[PDB]
Amino acid sequence: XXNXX
Amino acid sequence: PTRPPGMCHLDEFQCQGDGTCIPNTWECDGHPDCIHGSDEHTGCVPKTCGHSVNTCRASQFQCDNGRCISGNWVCDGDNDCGDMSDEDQRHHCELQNCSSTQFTCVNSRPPNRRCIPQYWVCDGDADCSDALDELQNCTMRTCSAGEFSCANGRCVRQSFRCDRRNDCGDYSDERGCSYPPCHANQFTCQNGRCIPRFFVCDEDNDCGDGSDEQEHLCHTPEPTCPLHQFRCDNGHCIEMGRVCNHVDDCSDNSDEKGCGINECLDSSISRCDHNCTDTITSFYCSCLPGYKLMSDKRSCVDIDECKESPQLCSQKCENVVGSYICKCAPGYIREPDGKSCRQNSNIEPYLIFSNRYYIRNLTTDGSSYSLILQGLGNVVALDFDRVEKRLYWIDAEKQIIERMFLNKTNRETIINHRLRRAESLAVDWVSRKLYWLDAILDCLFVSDLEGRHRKMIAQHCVDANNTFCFEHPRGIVLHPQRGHVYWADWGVHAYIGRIGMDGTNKSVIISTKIEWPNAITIDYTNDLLYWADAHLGYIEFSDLEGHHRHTVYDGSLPHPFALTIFEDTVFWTDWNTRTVEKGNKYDGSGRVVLVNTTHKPFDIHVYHPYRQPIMSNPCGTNNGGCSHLCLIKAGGRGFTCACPDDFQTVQLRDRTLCMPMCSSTQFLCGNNEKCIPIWWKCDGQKDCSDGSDEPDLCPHRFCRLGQFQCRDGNCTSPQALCNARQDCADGSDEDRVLCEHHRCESNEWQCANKRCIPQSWQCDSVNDCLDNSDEDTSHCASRTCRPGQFKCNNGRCIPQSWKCDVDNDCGDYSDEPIDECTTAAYNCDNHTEFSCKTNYRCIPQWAVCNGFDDCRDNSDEQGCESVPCHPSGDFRCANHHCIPLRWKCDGTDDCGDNSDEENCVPRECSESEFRCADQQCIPSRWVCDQENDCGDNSDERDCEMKTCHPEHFQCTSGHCVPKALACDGRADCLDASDESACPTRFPNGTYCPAAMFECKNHVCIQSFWICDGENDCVDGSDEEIHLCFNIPCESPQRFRCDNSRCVYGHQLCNGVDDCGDGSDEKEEHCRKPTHKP
Amino acid sequence: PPLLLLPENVRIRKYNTSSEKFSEYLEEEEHIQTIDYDWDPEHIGLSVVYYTVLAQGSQFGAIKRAYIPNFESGSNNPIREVDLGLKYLMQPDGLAVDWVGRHIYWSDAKSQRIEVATLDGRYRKWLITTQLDQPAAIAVNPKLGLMFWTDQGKQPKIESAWMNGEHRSVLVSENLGWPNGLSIDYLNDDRVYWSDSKEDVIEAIKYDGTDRRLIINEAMKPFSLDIFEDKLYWVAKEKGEVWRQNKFGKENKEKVLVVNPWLTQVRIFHQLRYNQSVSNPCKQVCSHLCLLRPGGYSCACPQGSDFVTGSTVQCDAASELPVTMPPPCRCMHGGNCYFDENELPKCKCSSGYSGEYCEVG
Ligand SMILES: *[C@@H]1O[C@H](CO)[C@@H](O[C@@H]2O[C@H](CO)[C@@H](O[C@@H]3O[C@H](CO[C@H]4O[C@H](CO)[C@@H](O)[C@H](O)[C@@H]4O)[C@@H](O)[C@H](O[C@H]4O[C@H](CO)[C@@H](O)[C@H](O)[C@@H]4O)[C@@H]3O)[C@H](O)[C@H]2NC(C)=O)[C@H](O)[C@H]1NC(C)=O
Ligand SMILES: *[C@@H]1O[C@H](CO)[C@@H](O[C@@H]2O[C@H](CO)[C@@H](O[C@@H]3O[C@H](CO[C@H]4O[C@H](CO)[C@@H](O)[C@H](O)[C@@H]4O)[C@@H](O)[C@H](O[C@H]4O[C@H](CO)[C@@H](O)[C@H](O)[C@@H]4O)[C@@H]3O)[C@H](O)[C@H]2NC(C)=O)[C@H](O)[C@H]1NC(C)=O
Ligand SMILES: *[C@@H]1O[C@H](CO)[C@@H](O[C@@H]2O[C@H](CO)[C@@H](O[C@@H]3O[C@H](CO[C@H]4O[C@H](CO)[C@@H](O)[C@H](O)[C@@H]4O)[C@@H](O)[C@H](O[C@H]4O[C@H](CO)[C@@H](O)[C@H](O)[C@@H]4O)[C@@H]3O)[C@H](O)[C@H]2NC(C)=O)[C@H](O)[C@H]1NC(C)=O
Ligand SMILES: *[C@@H]1O[C@H](CO)[C@@H](O[C@@H]2O[C@H](CO)[C@@H](O[C@@H]3O[C@H](CO)[C@@H](O)[C@H](O)[C@@H]3O)[C@H](O)[C@H]2NC(C)=O)[C@H](O)[C@H]1NC(C)=O
Ligand SMILES: *[C@@H]1O[C@H](CO)[C@@H](O[C@@H]2O[C@H](CO)[C@@H](O[C@@H]3O[C@H](CO)[C@@H](O)[C@H](O)[C@@H]3O)[C@H](O)[C@H]2NC(C)=O)[C@H](O)[C@H]1NC(C)=O
Ligand SMILES: *[C@@H]1O[C@H](CO)[C@@H](O[C@@H]2O[C@H](CO)[C@@H](O)[C@H](O)[C@H]2NC(C)=O)[C@H](O)[C@H]1NC(C)=O
Ligand SMILES: *[C@@H]1O[C@H](CO)[C@@H](O[C@@H]2O[C@H](CO)[C@@H](O)[C@H](O)[C@H]2NC(C)=O)[C@H](O)[C@H]1NC(C)=O
Ligand SMILES: *[C@@H]1O[C@H](CO)[C@@H](O)[C@H](O)[C@H]1NC(C)=O
Ligand SMILES: *[C@@H]1O[C@H](CO)[C@@H](O)[C@H](O)[C@H]1NC(C)=O
Ligand SMILES: *[C@H]1O[C@H](CO)[C@H](O)[C@H](O)[C@H]1NC(C)=O
Ligand SMILES: *[C@H]1O[C@H](CO)[C@H](O)[C@H](O)[C@H]1NC(C)=O
Ligand SMILES: *[C@H]1O[C@H](CO)[C@H](O)[C@H](O)[C@H]1NC(C)=O
Ligand SMILES: *[C@H]1O[C@H](CO)[C@H](O)[C@H](O)[C@H]1NC(C)=O
Ligand SMILES: *[C@H]1O[C@H](CO)[C@H](O)[C@H](O)[C@H]1NC(C)=O
Ligand SMILES: [Ca+2]
Ligand SMILES: [Ca+2]
Ligand SMILES: [Ca+2]
Ligand SMILES: [Ca+2]
Ligand SMILES: [Ca+2]
Ligand SMILES: [Ca+2]
Ligand SMILES: [Ca+2]
Ligand SMILES: [Ca+2]
Ligand SMILES: [Ca+2]
Ligand SMILES: [Ca+2]
Ligand SMILES: [Ca+2]
Ligand SMILES: [Ca+2]
Ligand SMILES: [Ca+2]
Ligand SMILES: [Ca+2]
Ligand SMILES: [Ca+2]
Ligand SMILES: [Ca+2]
Ligand SMILES: [Ca+2]
Ligand SMILES: [Ca+2]
Ligand SMILES: [Ca+2]
Ligand SMILES: [Ca+2]
Repeated sequence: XXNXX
Repeated sequence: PTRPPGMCHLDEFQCQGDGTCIPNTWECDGHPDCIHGSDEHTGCVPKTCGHSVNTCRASQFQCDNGRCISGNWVCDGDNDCGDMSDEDQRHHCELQNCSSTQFTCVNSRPPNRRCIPQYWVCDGDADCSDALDELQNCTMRTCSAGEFSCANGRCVRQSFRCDRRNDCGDYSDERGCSYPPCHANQFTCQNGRCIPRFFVCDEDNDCGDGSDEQEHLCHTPEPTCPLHQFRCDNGHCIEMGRVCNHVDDCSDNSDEKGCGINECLDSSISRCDHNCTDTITSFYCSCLPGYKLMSDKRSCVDIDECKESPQLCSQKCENVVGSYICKCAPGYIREPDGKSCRQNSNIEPYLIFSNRYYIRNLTTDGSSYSLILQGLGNVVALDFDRVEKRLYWIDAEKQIIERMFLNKTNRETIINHRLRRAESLAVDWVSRKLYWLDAILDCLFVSDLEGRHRKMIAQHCVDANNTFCFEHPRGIVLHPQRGHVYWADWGVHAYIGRIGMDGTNKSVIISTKIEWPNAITIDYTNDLLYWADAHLGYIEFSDLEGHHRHTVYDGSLPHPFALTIFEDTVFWTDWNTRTVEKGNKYDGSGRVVLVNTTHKPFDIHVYHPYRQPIMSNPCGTNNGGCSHLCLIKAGGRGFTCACPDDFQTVQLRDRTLCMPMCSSTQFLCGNNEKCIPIWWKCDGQKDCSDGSDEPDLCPHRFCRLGQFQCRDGNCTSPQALCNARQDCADGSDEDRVLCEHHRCESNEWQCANKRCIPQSWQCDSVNDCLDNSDEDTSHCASRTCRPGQFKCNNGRCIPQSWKCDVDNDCGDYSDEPIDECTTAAYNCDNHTEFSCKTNYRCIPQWAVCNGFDDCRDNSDEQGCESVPCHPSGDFRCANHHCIPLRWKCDGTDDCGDNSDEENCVPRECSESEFRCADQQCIPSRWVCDQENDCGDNSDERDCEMKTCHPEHFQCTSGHCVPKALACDGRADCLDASDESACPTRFPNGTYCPAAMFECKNHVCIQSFWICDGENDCVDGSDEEIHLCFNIPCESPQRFRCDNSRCVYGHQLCNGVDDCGDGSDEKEEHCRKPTHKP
Repeated sequence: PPLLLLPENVRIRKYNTSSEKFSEYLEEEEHIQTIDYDWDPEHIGLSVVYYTVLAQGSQFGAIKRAYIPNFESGSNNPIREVDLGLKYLMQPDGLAVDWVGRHIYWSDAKSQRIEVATLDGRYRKWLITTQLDQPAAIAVNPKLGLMFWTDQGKQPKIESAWMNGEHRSVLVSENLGWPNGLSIDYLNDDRVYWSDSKEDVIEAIKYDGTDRRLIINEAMKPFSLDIFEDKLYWVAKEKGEVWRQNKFGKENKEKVLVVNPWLTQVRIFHQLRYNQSVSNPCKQVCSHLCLLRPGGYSCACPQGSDFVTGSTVQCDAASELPVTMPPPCRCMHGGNCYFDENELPKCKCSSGYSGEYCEVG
């Protein structure tokens, strides 16, 4: 998603 | 011995006024020694020198409202009383055997369980809750071709299809259905019920969840009558001239009934504590500043200005009755205004923040901007150590944790094994430990600062309802004074956890209004918690127990990931704008963008000796005598021994006893320091301190480092061991002794044949362990799902968030109990989730307008042209979607219509990148690495004329290869130069082991590669025909040609000859010789 | 009469300006950019042309050389090409050959450099590799010891320097669009010419950079220039036609050929164009390279290599032996070429012709 390092 | 920078000795009072150290015994001595009298503070010790009510007849039932009904009609299925008195369970409508035709109609919920006297049992019609009357003692039937055909239920009319009603008795007429949108007359309940507008806010729960009667519509505020008009009794905004004017117009003379003499000149009426305000028609009590109007509307309570509002004073607050005093923590000077605190140590702070590919040194004001390290893989989180001036970090592209002094020397890897995806870390500077989190194993670990003695101290779930479990842990801070570990989590049930530093007393801190808590930190002077949310976009601080939250920034933050606090300014890292910003740590004023970044900055830290306060080590100089981990007990008042991850903790009367218990595939060190995997044994790399890892009787090693070696000399990946598949030639990976005590990690589940599989695939209706042990009914029945996962009657395990998912998960619809899912118990998370319009699904809010049908009815993707994108950190697509600004010009179509990539100006390369020929940036270590990385090998261009990296070996062709790959016995350079110039390995002048063939350019391959038709070793010694003149090949498939070569397989019948005379394409073999006629 | 050379994307075609007919030449090639020739260095009768190639994707560009007949006509001869061994080229938009010595000049456009080496490309070394964006075609004036090169990027410039890389200077930088081709009038006081794909004009200026003049205008997107006798040659890139006009710009635009848009350059094949009579100033004292300069010469080393300490002649780099050239088919006057077991080009004479390689008859 928009929150994966 | 010297006092630490800016502070005083362990026994010395420091004056808040000017920082000079005053003797300890001078504190509270009755004399103001300090320049502002801070040594005689408030907390210093003092000195001492019918016939009746409701009863018409005893044979007539008594309704709760006073009505009288016949008692023989009780529990007949209808509310005869009108207030459910005759059908009330507390009126004995329960626990009794309903008799004869009046079946019990087994069900939990009272209203539909009423024992109606049904005379129509087995008629072929559903008559109560589950319609079990057609199954008590009944007969089967065959469906008519016209009506709906319930499989379990009765064959009923088609009007029952998709109507919010259960008709087959098990909702089978509503399974797979949808709902047309409710009309204007029908208000749509949150769970999907269409209710007419006659029932909205009718003080009755008609939807079944209470949505219709929620306070959003059931407030209806009364008139206020603001200034220039006066309110008397209920909203009468009559003129102030109508006040006590002898005209009764203010309802029932609300103002003429009072309006007497001043009632606060005496205690007979007012009894106000602090002040009086006698005014028109009445009076009201009020309190002096520093006191809060108590709930009884009579008296005053002292405000706790510190705990209630830490914003008032900067660092530390001491409450006093009706006021407050703020003192600065040890090491700070209180400014003459009495509120601001200034750091006293002459060491100046500077931000260390973890960019991708770099560790950076940014000064607080923004004047300087330097590099600490460069050329790293991907640094997702780092943390410093003040005691030794070290610097620890994670490298997600290499799955390692390194360390290095601050003067850039002595770089060293400390952890390389069994680290799947480490999300963050922190350094326990007190008891010398290293804490980190991993997202795949979903656990909290702990290790010695040097890497030895790893342990697991938190797993499964955090709470007594497994409502909060490790799903995606991220961010971790320590409070060694109180012995606590804090860590965030951005799973479905996003929260902030807390635990002691030995595993006990785990708890949940924050569990409301939290969706994406990427970051967390503590201000060690305030003892105030801090965190940021990337979705709701806030920066909230709170007390260490989670109470009294306050907002620094409210929704204006695009996407924070890691924050940090020094003095009074908070620095965070924002991914969407790719910037590091700063501002005041309470209100957020004075916002300043410190620097731009070409890559998203992951972590950040203020490096300063004050950021790790000095305090006494509990395990000091002895480790408490524990031979293993000496952890700090919760509360920071004592220590506690422990054992590593594969030892058994046994307690004696006075000494803990940890002994090894590692598996058959694990090797235990001679001095019993730890256990290492068997494939680590016998490789030359001294993994073990005492040296038992590499004996002199060790057999020769053929495999590269990390690869298990079969007994006959072959190689395989470590996961191939004891996997029930013979992966070696002789199957030494399948030897019984290697598997007898096999074990694997917590996230995989073991089968009967000792191959262990992921726990999600267990009882998944698919045979994985080859033995059908994962799909055995006996185990698939008795097993319990791990904490936090709901269990189906089918045996499958699902995450608890998938109950009431609407979509089937268990296959038997065990995960969709409609009756439970349709009540208030499964509402959407308010102001964090989006509710669908037809179904009862609740989806995360950020899935609205994302190019995918989340609500299963396109509700989430409707009206996408109206949603506003973020004012600062968003890019607006042509199809009205919002994407993070970091994804514009990144080179990938993200919006779905190539809006981001249109008119894309190529970006600039960073300090460690090389600009390709077609204007693209790649890592510098990809230049001349024997691979096409710039799309057209333009990186490989012209490198006979440049040196490589310090740790890389250069081939004669200019390519760079890792040094460790040189002289290993295998061709790695393109021209095999890495082996052509280095000496023999054995005293007898032989190059490689006799169990392999030797090529003349000093690279050795396996025996079977000889005359394989391919130039396996670059010199071509294997392809020399004289070798296989004496070597046979596999006659049934390996075509021994006329000149004794053994061309085979796919290169038979090809387009060109490999034997040299075309016999491998001859129309004698490819053409069917007999083909079994 | 001069012979015209026209390289296309796939084939190279030579056209006689007087016979008005085409003839067969090298075929079966892909993605070539520009050509240049040297007039019979061995004095046998076959001149050597140097055609460079570019490549797409994984494969790199290269430079190759081939023979060309100097007599009236030649056909059916199996012309064989050889790769110079110059690796790491993206696209060689510029390429020139120096007959005074055995050096070759070519600028790799994507590598933003100017590369020189031996005729077989052994002692490679970059001349200048700074302050360039899109290095265009290269011109050389051995008599004055000055080269010419241009850039057609965000800073269109025309520059000249010595053949050893020093004394770099810019001729003009104003009223310039996209230069594409360069040419030098060896007889008119070494006057230089250049084109423009944006301004659509051809301008001339002296070697030092004085008296800039607009010779002709509205040339319909010229690409490359060539000056012979008293006329100027240019080719319309967007149409592929070849035109002639007086080099003084006082004559109508005549039409000669109409070719496909794959045409890249127009080059005149004549000895008088280069005036091979110029002697070599080198004393054969240099170890690896002997570059030219006005009034003398200089020694050079391969790229990234330095002289031996204390000396300015001997290079630390190793010296590699030269590369031989395969023999061509010298069959003359309508002869045919054949290869025996020795693979020697044994010609097959036609009727009425005898002798080795079939001369006269
Ligand atoms: C980059 O920066 C790092 C960190 O500052 C420097 O590393 C330090 O270098 C110094 C000087 O070599 C080291 O000091 C020496 O440490 C030895 C080991 O002491 C251990 O125990 C003490 C006490 O608990 C710890 O403080 C210490 O960390 C060790 O664990 C001592 O035995 C040495 O003693 C000798 O010198 C002292 C005076 O300093 C004399 O009194 C003694 O008689 C004896 O001669 C010495 O003190 C220090 O230990 C290093 N740091 C660490 C953490 O190891 C790098 O030097 C620096 N590199 C560069 C190139 O700048
Ligand atoms: C990695 O895995 C591969 C298989 O993929 C192994 O290949 C085997 O290699 C061994 C030798 O290391 C081969 O053994 C040879 O067998 C010959 C007879 O074949 C029969 O017996 C073997 C088992 O030993 C069966 O596999 C086979 O089906 C037949 O039933 C023997 O004649 C050979 O004797 C050699 O040594 C003696 C004593 O010095 C000499 O007198 C002989 O002249 C000869 O040199 C030998 O024992 C085996 O056939 C191979 N199997 C397969 C299927 O390939 C690799 O060995 C292993 N990696 C390494 C490096 O060992
Ligand atoms: C130069 O020197 C190297 C050694 O440095 C020589 O290589 C050795 O060659 C000998 C002869 O083939 C090898 O000895 C034989 O090894 C067999 C396999 O065992 C090895 O591999 C297993 C794998 O599990 C290890 O456990 C084990 O320790 C060995 O490393 C054995 O099965 C053989 O035993 C059989 O023969 C002997 C007699 O030779 C009998 O006594 C036994 O009962 C049995 O029948 C034998 O031991 C040796 O392993 C090789 N070493 C290596 C490392 O290569 C080169 O041949 C030599 N080169 C030249 C040309 O000078
Ligand atoms: C609301 O209630 C408070 C508290 O009762 C009132 O505060 C009072 O303020 C007066 C005026 O400052 C104080 O009187 C002063 O006392 C000192 C010391 O005795 C004396 O030196 C001065 O000359 C003066 O008399 C009084 O002490 C103080 N009350 C208390 C208990 O502290 C306030 O006036 C009230 N305000 C309203 C609007 O009702
Ligand atoms: C991050 O950046 C800051 C600022 O650029 C660095 O601070 C610098 O640190 C060095 C080493 O301590 C200082 O040099 C030393 O100064 C002291 C005092 O004058 C002197 O006694 C020593 O002999 C030495 O000269 C330097 O002055 C200092 N600069 C500033 C402006 O503070 C810091 O070291 C950087 N950190 C890393 C890890 O790179
Ligand atoms: C943990 O789970 C229990 C149920 O086992 C919760 O107790 C229920 O709480 C809900 C409201 O949250 C009530 O409607 C139920 O009546 C309660 N049932 C029982 C039997 O207690 C408990 O509240 C949960 N823990 C917390 C702190 O919420
Ligand atoms: C274990 O965790 C609980 C919270 O889950 C801690 O209880 C709090 O402790 C603080 C400080 O002692 C009190 O101020 C709070 O009132 C407590 N709250 C609750 C709800 O219990 C408890 O202190 C922790 N125990 C240990 C070992 O530290
Ligand atoms: C970041 O980039 C923007 C746009 O180029 C620029 O205005 C801003 O000044 C940069 N940041 C800083 C702090 O200089
Ligand atoms: C629910 O969300 C609304 C905003 O939609 C907010 O006003 C309210 O405070 C929230 N809390 C509840 C449960 O009402
Ligand atoms: C004095 O002690 C402090 C605290 O341990 C620091 O170590 C400081 O560096 C010391 N000062 C000197 C000059 O050694
Ligand atoms: C102080 O002294 C008095 C006598 O003067 C009493 O002993 C009193 O108990 C003392 N207070 C404390 C706290 O010890
Ligand atoms: C399910 O619960 C039992 C106890 O009732 C055990 O804790 C068991 O380990 C659980 N299941 C799994 C897979 O761990
Ligand atoms: C050689 O090249 C590498 C990669 O660019 C480094 O720049 C290195 O410092 C160079 N080595 C020398 C000695 O200049
Ligand atoms: C190669 O190395 C081995 C190491 O034991 C021996 O020194 C051997 O003599 C070496 N071979 C040569 C030719 O020096
Ligand atoms: Ca005092
Ligand atoms: Ca009843
Ligand atoms: Ca019935
Ligand atoms: Ca229905
Ligand atoms: Ca209602
Ligand atoms: Ca009135
Ligand atoms: Ca107070
Ligand atoms: Ca997970
Ligand atoms: Ca959520
Ligand atoms: Ca956001
Ligand atoms: Ca080892
Ligand atoms: Ca296996
Ligand atoms: Ca399974
Ligand atoms: Ca579901
Ligand atoms: Ca969506
Ligand atoms: Ca994009
Ligand atoms: Ca590469
Ligand atoms: Ca190697
Ligand atoms: Ca081979
Ligand atoms: Ca073949």
